[PDB]
Amino acid sequence: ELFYDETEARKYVRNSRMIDIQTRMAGRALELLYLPENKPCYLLDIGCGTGLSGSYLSDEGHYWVGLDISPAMLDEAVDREIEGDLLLGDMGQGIPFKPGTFDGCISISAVQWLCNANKKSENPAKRLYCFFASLFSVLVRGSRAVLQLYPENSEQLELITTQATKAGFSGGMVVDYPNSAKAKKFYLCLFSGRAWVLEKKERHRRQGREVRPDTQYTGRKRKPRF
Amino acid sequence: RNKKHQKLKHQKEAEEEELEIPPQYQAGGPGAEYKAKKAKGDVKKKGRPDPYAYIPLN
Amino acid sequence: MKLLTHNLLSSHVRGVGSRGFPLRLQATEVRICPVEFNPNFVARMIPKVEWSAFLEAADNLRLIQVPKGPVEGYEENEEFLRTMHHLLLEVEVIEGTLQCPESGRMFPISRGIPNMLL
RNA sequence: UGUCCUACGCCGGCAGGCGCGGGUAACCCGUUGAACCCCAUUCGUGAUGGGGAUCGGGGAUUGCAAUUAUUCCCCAUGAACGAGGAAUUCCCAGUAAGUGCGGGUCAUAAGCUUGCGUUGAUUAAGUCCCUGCCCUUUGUACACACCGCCUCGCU
Repeated sequence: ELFYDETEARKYVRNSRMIDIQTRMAGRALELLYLPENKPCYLLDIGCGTGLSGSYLSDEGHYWVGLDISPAMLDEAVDREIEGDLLLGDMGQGIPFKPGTFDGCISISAVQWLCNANKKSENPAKRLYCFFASLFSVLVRGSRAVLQLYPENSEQLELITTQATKAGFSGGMVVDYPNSAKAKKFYLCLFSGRAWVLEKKERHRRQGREVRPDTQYTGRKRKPRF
Repeated sequence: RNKKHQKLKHQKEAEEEELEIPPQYQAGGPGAEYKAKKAKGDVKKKGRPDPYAYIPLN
Repeated sequence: MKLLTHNLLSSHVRGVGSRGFPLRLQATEVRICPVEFNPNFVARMIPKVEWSAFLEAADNLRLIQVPKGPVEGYEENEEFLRTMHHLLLEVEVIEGTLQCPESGRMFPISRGIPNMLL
């Protein structure tokens, strides 16, 4: 968490390209889960940070709860006067909500973070499995979760997909602009549910004997046989 | 040189997924039509929606 | 903190799962923040609310004036929906504490974010 | 390194002008009076006498030409900046790092690369855990392959 002190939070709010792109994958993520129109649903925001994706969710009428570990992200989110509620915690220890709670889940650039072992007590696979199991717990049955990432290799992808398919989630991932570089995004979307004579001439060639040249009329019926 | 690097790292990701699949079956239970031949990029198609690629999870 | 948020909150401790709910409350600063009133959200999500937990939570927050039964309808009763909107979505616990019933660990609501760290 | 390096004298608070000499070089710049460092004063935990950008005015120099500031000097303003979360860069002794000084590019920049000297540290004499490279064995492992299991509903 110690990146996002007051200085880096002040950087994060003062970045036009970053705000624009977070709004773009926030819109794409909200489009990617098929929540019904004119039904205000209840969502879980992961990697809310300053609440840019949370601000987009509040703009569309949906209600959301943000979860983060950096204090300056939540402080600047309060300073931005967001409408949703904030919670200060890590996904790797488990999301502390009842079963059948969230109608949808949106994670924005928050899932590639748990793929490496940084402390001696830490373990990436078990933390990711706990995170996915807690997602499967707190989500309502029949909901959908969209999880945005920028994988630096396929090791992170295989660990994330194994821990996702081991916690009971079903789905896949969709890549936006796979052939592009600037627009390539990863969205893990999960939810709680004549030939014969040719061969013979080749055979005679491997047996090393003289063969006729192979031409157009190789296998051709001469005439009807009565 | 960089084109071959892109091709080999994409092949490495694909083979790593295809080797992820068998232990996923054991212990448990991509944009080809969007290629642009003339140059690197992404061109819209009329019959299909905006470019994407879905690889479902097992 | 919105009333509904703690009303759906649990404890992330491994041992107490999944029976760490409901959380016991404490408030020293209560504010009112306006929220747009969409009656579809309330009408759909009252059946999602555990009413015994809601009553004991209101009793923890010194507050008694709530309907005692599940208010189900077609968004025709403006008074009940408006009052529950004020309680759940507009009454905000700016400062306070949350104690876990099955473990005893306390999370400080400090303007206005509770902590969920080890 | 030097026919542009400059000693010395005068003027201007400074960038800079004037005059007179040495040097085709271990001879003159040059006993290369450098910067870090030491001593003494003030400041005092304060986006502050820290930090310098971005600005306004004036002067001078280099050039045919300085406007979108070539460059320097002086005054007026003190923005961000509170040790920086998840890719990693270099390194085992006069070494890293701090610190200044030369050559090449150059009618004038200061910014790139090469070296040079001064003060001078922590850890280690280990390993294949990762990465990259070079070997030996093997086609036993996975995969391909074997075999099994391999759509319904009227006349």
